[PDB]
Amino acid sequence: SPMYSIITPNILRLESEETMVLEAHDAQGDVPVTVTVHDFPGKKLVLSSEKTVLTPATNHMGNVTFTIPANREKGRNKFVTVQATFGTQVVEKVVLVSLQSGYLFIQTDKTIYTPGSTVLYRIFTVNHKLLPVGRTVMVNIENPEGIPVKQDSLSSQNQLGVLPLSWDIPELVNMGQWKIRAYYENSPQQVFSTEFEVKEYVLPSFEVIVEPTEKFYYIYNEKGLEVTITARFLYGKKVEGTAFVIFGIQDGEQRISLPESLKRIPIEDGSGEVVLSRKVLLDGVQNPRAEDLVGKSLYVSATVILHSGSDMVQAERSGIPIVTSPYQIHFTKTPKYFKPGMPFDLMVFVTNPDGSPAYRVPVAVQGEDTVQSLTQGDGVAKLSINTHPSQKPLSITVRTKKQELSEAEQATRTMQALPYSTVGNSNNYLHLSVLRTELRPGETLNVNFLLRMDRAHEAKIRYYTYLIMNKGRLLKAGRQVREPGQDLVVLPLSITTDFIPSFRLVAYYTLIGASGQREVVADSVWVDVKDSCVGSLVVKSGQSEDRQPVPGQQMTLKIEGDHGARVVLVAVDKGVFVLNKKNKLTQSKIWDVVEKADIGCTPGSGKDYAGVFSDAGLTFTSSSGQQTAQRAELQCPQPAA
Amino acid sequence: TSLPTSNEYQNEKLANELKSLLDELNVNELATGSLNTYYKRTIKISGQKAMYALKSKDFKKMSEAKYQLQKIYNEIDEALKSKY
Amino acid sequence: LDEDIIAEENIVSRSEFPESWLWNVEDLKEPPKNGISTKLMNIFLKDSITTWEILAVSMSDKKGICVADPFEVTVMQDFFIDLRLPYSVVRNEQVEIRAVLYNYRQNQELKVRVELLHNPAFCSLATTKRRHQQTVTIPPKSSLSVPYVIVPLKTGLQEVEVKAAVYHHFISDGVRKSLKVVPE
Amino acid sequence: CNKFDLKVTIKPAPEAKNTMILEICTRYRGDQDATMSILDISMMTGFAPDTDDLKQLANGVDRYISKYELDKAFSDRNTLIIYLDKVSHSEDDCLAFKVHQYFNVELIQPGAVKVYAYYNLEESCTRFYHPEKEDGKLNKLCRDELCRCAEENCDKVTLEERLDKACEPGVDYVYKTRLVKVQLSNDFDEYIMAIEQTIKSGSDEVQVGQQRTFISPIKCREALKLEEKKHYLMWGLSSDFWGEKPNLSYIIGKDTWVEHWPEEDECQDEENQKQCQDLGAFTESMVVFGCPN
Repeated sequence: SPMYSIITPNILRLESEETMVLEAHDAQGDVPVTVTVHDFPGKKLVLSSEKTVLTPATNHMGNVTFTIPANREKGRNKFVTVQATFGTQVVEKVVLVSLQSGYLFIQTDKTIYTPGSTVLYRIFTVNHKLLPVGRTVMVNIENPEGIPVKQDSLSSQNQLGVLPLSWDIPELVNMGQWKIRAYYENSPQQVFSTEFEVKEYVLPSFEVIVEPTEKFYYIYNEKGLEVTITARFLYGKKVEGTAFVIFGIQDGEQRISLPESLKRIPIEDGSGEVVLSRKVLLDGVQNPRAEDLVGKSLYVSATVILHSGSDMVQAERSGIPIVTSPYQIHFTKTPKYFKPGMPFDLMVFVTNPDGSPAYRVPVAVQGEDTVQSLTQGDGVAKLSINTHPSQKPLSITVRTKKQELSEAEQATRTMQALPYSTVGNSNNYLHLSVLRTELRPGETLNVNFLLRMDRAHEAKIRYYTYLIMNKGRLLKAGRQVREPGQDLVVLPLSITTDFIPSFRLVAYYTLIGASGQREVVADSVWVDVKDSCVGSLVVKSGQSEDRQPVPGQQMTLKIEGDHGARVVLVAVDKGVFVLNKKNKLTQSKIWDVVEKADIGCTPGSGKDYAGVFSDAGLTFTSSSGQQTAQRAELQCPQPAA
Repeated sequence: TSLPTSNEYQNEKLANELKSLLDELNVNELATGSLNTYYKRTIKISGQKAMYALKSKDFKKMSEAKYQLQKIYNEIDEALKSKY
Repeated sequence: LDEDIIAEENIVSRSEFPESWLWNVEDLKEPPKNGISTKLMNIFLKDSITTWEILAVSMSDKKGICVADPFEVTVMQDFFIDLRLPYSVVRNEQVEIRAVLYNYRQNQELKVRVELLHNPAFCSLATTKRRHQQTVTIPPKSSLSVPYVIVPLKTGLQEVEVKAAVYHHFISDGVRKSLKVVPE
Repeated sequence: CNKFDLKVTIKPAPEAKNTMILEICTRYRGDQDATMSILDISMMTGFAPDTDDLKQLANGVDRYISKYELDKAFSDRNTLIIYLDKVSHSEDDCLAFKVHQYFNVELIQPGAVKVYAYYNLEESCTRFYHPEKEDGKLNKLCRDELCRCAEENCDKVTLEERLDKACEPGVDYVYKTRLVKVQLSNDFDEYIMAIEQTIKSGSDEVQVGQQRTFISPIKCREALKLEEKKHYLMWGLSSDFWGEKPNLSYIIGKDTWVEHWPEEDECQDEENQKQCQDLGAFTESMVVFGCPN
């Protein structure tokens, strides 16, 4: 009995290419297929042009490339209807679409301007693949009470995705945090914003940096919070002066200063030592069961003065956590579903209090004493447990195990993983065990394909069908062949830069078995690719070797980047950043925009065959009617903890 | 007369080398006009070094200076070439 | 004008202190090699004595956007002046600007004749005819502060200028900063 | 000011001949005593604190000065900060230290003190000091809103010097005059002057016998020493005006000329004799010829 399957992204997008996988399972000879999208509900025939045939050459696997226009069509999600007709047979599914065009990033020359100093800004404009596209953009400049004081409307057509711009700050105007907002003329709701402060300032001639010996304070730490103050001119040179330091406690957004913690220390040879004592910190509140102070944060303001009296600088390290344990423990990179009997790969996430990944930290589970595993440079630890073939929820609890910490000082956390719920409770499973390290484009990743089923229908399974999500779109969809008696097959996955920052892998097979029942068994896995520019960009020095240049002197600048690329330059007196270092552009900031835009909401797997598919950004609709829970929510499941 | 002593010879070479430059200083100073302010700011300080150095008849000051002025002269040429 | 020192006639001050610059656009059209086009850029540093931070973003339709790492460049000097003017003074009120003289020479004290240039638009010990100089000594690896008290005399944008020269060396700096004068 | 008070007493000491005592008095205008606060002082060109004193202070509590500043040789210490643990909201907190001039100079700029609490700098106060200048205040000349600088000054003088320096470019008037009144005030001494002839008329349309007030910094009322009923004479610049036509004023400055005419009952005395016949070969040299061109 032939079966045709349709596989698409969970949520489509306007004015961009999407892809969907056509498959002919168990059919003979060439099968011609026509695919058509219609507005919903009714008929507009928004895209029909595409036709294709599934040759026995290419194991009946199809390629769908299409671009949905943006015709004259709210608050209620709009959809579309993908209709794929193999020969005469006609399968179709009802999916969600978004007006979200892509992304927008804004760059300002400085982080902070004075009244009457012009602000330069660039709007980088791109699609969901972070490729430069050309649309029309609107750009507002709100003052600090939110009122647009200027807008323009600009097109990025033939501008290689880069819109230069400026705005002359008026002479009198409110100081405060201004904002630049921009959206695609197609989709007003997805707005983009960067800020910039407007203040009156002269630039400072050094930077000041405050630092706790620990990234947190331990409540039972008799020594109190120790802090090293550091000053050095912008031209790199050490500072002499005296510096006033003072502390406080934060609760939520609420801030209490400890007036008594005020200390005046000498800043000698660019550095100084100073401390909040446990006593002041408690008196300062009022000696409540110290335990009470748990969860709140500390902060230190330092203010240096040069001995010349010429120039002052403030600076503050904020929200240092008050904690009973140094480390935190997270299961949000570990799936929430295992396969009974099969080894479960645990991705424990171990953050310092602040939020930073903690390196080389040991972890293990409740039960077994011998099992240990450190944390690679990504604050990640790979532990694998062999599970029992029992239809019982598997509760795991992990716990730190650092020598030199007391068992009370160690940190734990618990999660609950449910078994994969098969079809007709047949006990047929698929596992993808993937060696887990820092993957890098070029490196080759092995995907262990492990088959779990009674040899009865084992000979039947001939092939695995695999797919790759990335930046929420299909990046590849292929087949992995299998021969009877095999439970393990290994997939050579070349890893190119197109995989960054992270890609999803969903493999599924299908068969008839038990009692004439049409089945689908599957598995989804998330893997970080070590983030970094997709091409490259570097700006080193021109003169291979040299002494410091001199005011007004010629210097040669070297730029190593992708052929034909456009570079946009700016150099900024680092003295600015001592007044404001916020709202700068980072590539890391972009990767962060791209992940929060993932349509896949789970680290791995599915509750059922049909979950694996909706968890990664996907839908599976087959002739035999086995489709996936249709998706009609734009965002992922509102966090339920 | 005969020949000069060691000091005597070296000292008089440096000097004339030095002079050799101070001669066509003014020509240089004048090419700075077109050039970015660093050139002017530079040559003027280098010029004096020389003239004092030259009149001071002391080897150090004279060579040290010999070189200062040499450099900036070269940084002028390099400059005027990227401009035709 | 024949001493072991540089002349105010010959001091060309620093004056160009942007807070951001090189807001330029370059294109990697060069012959790729090992996949990496390389452009050599000729830039002229601005007068400020600080550390510049250069940020590049690249946009390619093949490979996309790319926030290059920051890349630092430090312009400095062994001796120079820091003219620390405040944001704004009020015409006809008397204040005291400070010229901070930095000597970052390893091991020897510096003797400087530093000098606040005369400006008709200010009321300073400096006249059309008489100059205003002290002669001072800075230890090595440190700073000497030099008070100049003045009185702004005309609203709008006025300009303070200091020059100093070290003796026996032929080192000299001069800064020309400008401050907002506002009426009461 | 308002947030801080600042009284800076620069007195000479009893018992060198130059050395004196600087006294600084501050109070905070508020309900509580201020916290940690800065005194940012500067020396008068030629002075620097007596060290033995400065230590004394830093040994004190409520006060401290950084080693860094102590170690330097008094000579190298022309600015200096004194940190304070507090300043009373109640009464004035004062102190002082002998300073010594080690350096001989003419035109000694004024030192100044500054105060503030470490937290906020814009709420400062800032008092100058100086041995002669009343308030450590430079010498200016301001009418209503317009100010102009008045820190300037004031062998034989030949019957020919005079013929020269006068028929210069600038000069937009010359006069004989008769010092009539002398109104002495805080700032500026008016020397109301009659115009006993317009030896070189100009922009200011003055009918002789008409008065016009001439002004000079309280700082020179000593050096010019003009006295009522005398009869001096002079030429100043076209710029030196004050206000608008025809209710102007004239300003006595550098490029302004002033030169006694020794009364005619003192033209007899055998010492004024050459001059009352050169002055006499000048006006007469002028009225008639007036100028070369």
